[PDB]
Amino acid sequence: IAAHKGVNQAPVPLKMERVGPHDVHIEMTAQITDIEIDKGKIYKAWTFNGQAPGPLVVVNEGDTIHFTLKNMDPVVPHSMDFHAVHASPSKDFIDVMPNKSGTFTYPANKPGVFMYHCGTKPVLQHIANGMHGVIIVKPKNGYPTDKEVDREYVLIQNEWYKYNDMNDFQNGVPSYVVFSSKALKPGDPNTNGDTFTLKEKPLLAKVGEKIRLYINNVGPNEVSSFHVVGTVFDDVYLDGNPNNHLQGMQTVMLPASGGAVVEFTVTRPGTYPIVTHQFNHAQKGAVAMLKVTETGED
Amino acid sequence: IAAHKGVNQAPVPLKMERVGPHDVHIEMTAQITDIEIDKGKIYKAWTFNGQAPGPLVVVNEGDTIHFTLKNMDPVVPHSMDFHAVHASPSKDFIDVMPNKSGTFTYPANKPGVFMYHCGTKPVLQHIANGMHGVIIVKPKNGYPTDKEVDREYVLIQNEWYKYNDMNDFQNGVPSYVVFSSKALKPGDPNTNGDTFTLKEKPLLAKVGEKIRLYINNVGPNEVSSFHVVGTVFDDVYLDGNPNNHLQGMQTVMLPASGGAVVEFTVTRPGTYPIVTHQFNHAQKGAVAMLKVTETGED
Amino acid sequence: IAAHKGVNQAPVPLKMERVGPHDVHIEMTAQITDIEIDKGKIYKAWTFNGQAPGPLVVVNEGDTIHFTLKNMDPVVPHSMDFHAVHASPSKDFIDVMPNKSGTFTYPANKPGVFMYHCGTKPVLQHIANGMHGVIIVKPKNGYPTDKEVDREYVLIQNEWYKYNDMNDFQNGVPSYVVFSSKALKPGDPNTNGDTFTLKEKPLLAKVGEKIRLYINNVGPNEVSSFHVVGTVFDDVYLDGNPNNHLQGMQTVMLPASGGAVVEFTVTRPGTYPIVTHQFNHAQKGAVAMLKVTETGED
Ligand SMILES: [Cl-]
Ligand SMILES: [Cl-]
Ligand SMILES: [Cl-]
Ligand SMILES: [Cu+2]
Ligand SMILES: [Cu+2]
Ligand SMILES: [Cu+2]
Ligand SMILES: [Cu+2]
Ligand SMILES: [Cu+2]
Ligand SMILES: [Cu+2]
Ligand SMILES: [Cu+2]
Ligand SMILES: [Cu+2]
Ligand SMILES: [Cu+2]
Ligand code: NA
Ligand code: NA
Ligand code: NA
Repeated sequence: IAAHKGVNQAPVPLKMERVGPHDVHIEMTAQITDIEIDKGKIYKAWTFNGQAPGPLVVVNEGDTIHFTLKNMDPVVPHSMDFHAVHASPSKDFIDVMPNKSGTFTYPANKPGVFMYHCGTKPVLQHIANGMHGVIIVKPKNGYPTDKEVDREYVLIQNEWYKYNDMNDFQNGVPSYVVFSSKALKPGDPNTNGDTFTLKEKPLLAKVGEKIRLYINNVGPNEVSSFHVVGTVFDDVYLDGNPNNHLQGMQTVMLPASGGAVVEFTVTRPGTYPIVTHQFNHAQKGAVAMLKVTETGED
Repeated sequence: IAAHKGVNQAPVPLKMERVGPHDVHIEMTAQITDIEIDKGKIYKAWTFNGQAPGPLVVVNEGDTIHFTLKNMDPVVPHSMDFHAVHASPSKDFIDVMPNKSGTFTYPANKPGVFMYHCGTKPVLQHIANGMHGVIIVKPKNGYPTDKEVDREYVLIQNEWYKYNDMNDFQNGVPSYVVFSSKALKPGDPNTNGDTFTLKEKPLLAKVGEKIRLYINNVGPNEVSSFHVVGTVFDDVYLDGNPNNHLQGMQTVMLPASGGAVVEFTVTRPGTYPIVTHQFNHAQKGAVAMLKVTETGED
Repeated sequence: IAAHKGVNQAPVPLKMERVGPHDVHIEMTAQITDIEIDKGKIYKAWTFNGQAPGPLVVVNEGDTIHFTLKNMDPVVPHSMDFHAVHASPSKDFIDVMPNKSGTFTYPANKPGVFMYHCGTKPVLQHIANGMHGVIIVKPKNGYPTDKEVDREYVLIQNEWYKYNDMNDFQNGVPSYVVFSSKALKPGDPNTNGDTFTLKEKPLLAKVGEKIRLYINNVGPNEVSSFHVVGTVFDDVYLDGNPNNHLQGMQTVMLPASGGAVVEFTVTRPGTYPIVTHQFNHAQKGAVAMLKVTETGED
């Protein structure tokens, strides 16, 4: 895209503020930002806020979201589709033109770990170029295992293809499959979908802890066989809905856009790989690391 | 196949009649019928009854099916395998030769949304060429959410490959991935697996309704990440068995041949896309539309 | 690998012995062994014990495994990762050098049907070349349907690619997808992942029996749509954990490394194919047979 040549829009922080007991404002951007998805490999991503996947959104069950998208892309329209919400797609997930903003309001009625993504046609193109992310909706009544959890992180799986190549997006294997982690609490890492950061800077935990991961496989195209090496998931809540409760799973199958809350115990010090067990994808980047120490700091 | 050149056997209605409180007769054909799977693209499909996927079959839990296949294909044997039934495959799912009929009897003991398909070797060839469909077995005791459902439809996902090309069937990506809808009640649409009909003639619903979809991904080869844009599944019954009850799923993973009953509420007027969230497949056709109006008519 | 030319190390029996009420010794090898994966097609597999998938391991919930790997590979290190266990991957799943042994101890706290595999980088290479298998951990309190089961077998699905070809492993479709069966009781077959043995020597059962299969799809790369033709799964326990209990499934989606206990009734004499319903994979080998006779012997 000629108007994207040389464009690298600096990341912009997500803006969120609660405006009522059940109402939250969220403002994101759509912007074009260079991301190093593998060493030496820059992808001029189509993004929300200069991150791919985009910034984490967390709201409470029953919050209505008053969402503004500021489209900084000089030429391509963009939009926002939150899987969390009940909305009219043709009214509420509509395009915002370059250099314009749009505001849309819709409720997040359901707890869980939801994909969000750009909804502009061709949706595959917008997702594959980077416009994906997660919104977590916290259950009003929690999860039954909340009191057992010592630490928690968010992980997202996505693929990267040949740059803005619709044929490859439709018909080709992913060039990279990657994890990223998005911060829930101050000091948590906040990374983009790349093949290396969560290997070189593992997530941290302490021996004996029960870890919760909020996970989503945003695709665009692949399913995920999510597995933590050296442990078993004590409890899994499919899509993060507390009712969808499995126990003792070695691996959690996630459809494209599928989410889960998974919990597991790390019993010994060491480094625990986190993979999709579709090992072609793991080999192409989709291995993160959890470093478990006696203290929980590196 | 030389004997299929120029062959386009007009669709024949499914014939079904109840012959006892727990016994039903079904007669289908196997026939060769041109189907427009994408605009300008005719596939000379191997079909049941001139539809691909084939006609919907609905029976009650505990019905024994006395099934007749009339093979109108001039040269290729065909057969029928219902995933609903308990049967001896080597006695009851056997081939019916060209211009012959065969009758087989077997019980549908289990509620759900089952694939049916031709079972003639190579099965991949018979399925990929179009010989797939759904049989719904209605649970004797219903689903616990039956009283909440306002409207219901059947959707089927399938792929199309290069024409009768076993190498492509085995080793190639699908050229198209498509939805079709099969009528449950008079006035429901009844369509074939194509890239456009359910976009141009969306399924219809009314604002505020809870919609049930009986869905099956017949493949032949892909899994499906089934998602309705703008809503969340309130309730999901995997394979349509009432016991396999999930709640609040954004997306339902369906194996190849996998079924589900999914229910969701449409809260606002508009058009709601229905996708597999494996967006390569969506881009290659697998987007249907649900048009939600204040009245429920177009 | 030059040092593997001409190498065909004869299979070595798994060695296991109970050493305490909750402690078991297991000794395996890593070895290079020619396996006929399709007729006329020898794969010089990287294996545990000269089998691919490797030998079945069965332990009880709560057993600690004192595992020794004797690496007979003349040049490549190998390791063992049991999905059943809680272990430090970087201490307990570490490499054993050629002509050395290593012993590692870890508990199997969780019931189910777990993948095991070599964990040596690149893991994809070690798995794809054959270093995969299943460990079953028997639940202390059984499964609620135990008393209904008449007969049981273990089946494993795996893929085979072009020989030791990392590009193909990462980016190519599988050349073969196969089932094997591993013996639970004397007289059960014990086979390797190939396209033909379980067609030519079907598993055996008797009319009217309820069959349990312990299944795992070890991949490396594909998911599995596991289906038995002519029946429906009465009960399914995902990953073999008794809590993850589905009923009346036609087909069970297994992620890569995913396991299940599935149970079904065979009501009539005949031969019942067992497939992954991703029919490209079935066509490329992944069809096993269950021969059901009035007596249960051939
Ligand atoms: Cl692993
Ligand atoms: Cl979508
Ligand atoms: Cl089948
Ligand atoms: Cu507001
Ligand atoms: Cu966009
Ligand atoms: Cu593993
Ligand atoms: Cu009759
Ligand atoms: Cu046929
Ligand atoms: Cu979506
Ligand atoms: Cu010992
Ligand atoms: Cu190895
Ligand atoms: Cu089938
Ligand atoms: Na591992
Ligand atoms: Na969408
Ligand atoms: Na079949």
